[PDB]
Amino acid sequence: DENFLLFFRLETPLDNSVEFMQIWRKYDADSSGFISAAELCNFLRDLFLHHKKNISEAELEEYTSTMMKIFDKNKDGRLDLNDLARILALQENFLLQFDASSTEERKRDFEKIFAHYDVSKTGALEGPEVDGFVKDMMELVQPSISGVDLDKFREILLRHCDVNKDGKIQKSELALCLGLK
Amino acid sequence: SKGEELFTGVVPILVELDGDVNGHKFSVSGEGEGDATYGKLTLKFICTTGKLPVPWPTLVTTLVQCFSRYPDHMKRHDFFKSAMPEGYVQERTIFFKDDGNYKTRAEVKFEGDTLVNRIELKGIDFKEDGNILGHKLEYNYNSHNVYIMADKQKNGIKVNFKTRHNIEDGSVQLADHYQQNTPIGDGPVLLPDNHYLSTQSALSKDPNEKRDHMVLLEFVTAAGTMQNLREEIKQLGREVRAQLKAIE
Ligand SMILES: C[As](C)(=O)[O-]
Ligand SMILES: [Ca+2]
Ligand SMILES: [Ca+2]
Ligand SMILES: [Ca+2]
Ligand SMILES: [Ca+2]
Repeated sequence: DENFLLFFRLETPLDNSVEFMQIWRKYDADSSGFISAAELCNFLRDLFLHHKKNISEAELEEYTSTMMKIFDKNKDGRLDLNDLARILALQENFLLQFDASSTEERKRDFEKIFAHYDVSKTGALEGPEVDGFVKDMMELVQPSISGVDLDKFREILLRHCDVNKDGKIQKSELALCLGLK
Repeated sequence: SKGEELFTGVVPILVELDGDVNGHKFSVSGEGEGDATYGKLTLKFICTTGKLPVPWPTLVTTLVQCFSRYPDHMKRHDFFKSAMPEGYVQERTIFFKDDGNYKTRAEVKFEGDTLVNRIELKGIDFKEDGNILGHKLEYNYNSHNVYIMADKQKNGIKVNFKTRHNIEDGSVQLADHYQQNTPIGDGPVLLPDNHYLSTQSALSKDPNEKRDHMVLLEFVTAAGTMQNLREEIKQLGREVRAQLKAIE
């Protein structure tokens, strides 16, 4: 058939926004809010060598160029958040899984939600755990977020729910600012 | 509920107003239909006595709030449809700041399959070249909320809101509405918790009508009442949204 397209077979979909934000935070090296061609090639170079398939850098440039042509919606040379969510095959917003008005059913759902975004099992949301939650939460109230806004968004969210002012969102803090027991 | 049952589909509407404002007598006949499922009202009004002595926007409020869309978790608060088909009395005093005042009494009831609004209006103390009798108001309407409170005393509801009517000047004429609603035919009605009605009105003209007239499109919806976790996640998101838009 065709060279390339290997990457889609290599791509297993992502269930969680936290892991998407880790990849996004990792390859936006200049913190510009978008993914350049140079940065995308860095991402593809690492993705391939973890699978130990081997690629001369000539066709790494070629496949990077092919991926920009396909997923750069407005041909500005920059992939934004949703341009990369397509690449990494991020699935439907996790928060859409949820009528429960009881006080104990809401605590049950809050546990499932906080468990989803606390990948680190520390009991507090930190780093790309905040971003993943912020992305899924903001896309319930407005069209979609820009990569430049998420540094603004995290700052705002912490000033809302960081009661002890330590820089991370403990379980109790997120429960309290959602209005829960 | 049977009252709530009467507004399932499209209901034809008839409106008849007979008014007395600073001596000038006039009458208005209104035809149209209402769709409560969407909180929609299309109506055409015609002055049968020739030229109208007051501007049309000053009559929109008086010229049938039973066609408001009540979100189904607010149906308990739908008072205007709980008084049907026997209907209710709507009494208003409308104070125009630095001008006169209308006092209206109206019966809104079902006469067959047609919803009917018959109104007597008395306007007094107006100023002959205030914005009302001088016809200085702009032909449009401004959306606003209509605040509803229960009145256990009179087995009805007290309602209060201010409308603002633009003038050519860029000025604004303030009208202070005070109104009470009481069942005509006695019976069990629903007295609601404090809430408001979001209403917007568009005013047009039929190109083929030479009589003084007003074509009216209206949308009314109930809100202001309150749950699950995602809605708490939503209002946390709306508050985050609000904060980001400030620092910009
Ligand atoms: C940005 As899209 C929802 O078309 O992948
Ligand atoms: Ca970048
Ligand atoms: Ca782009
Ligand atoms: Ca954690
Ligand atoms: Ca904290």
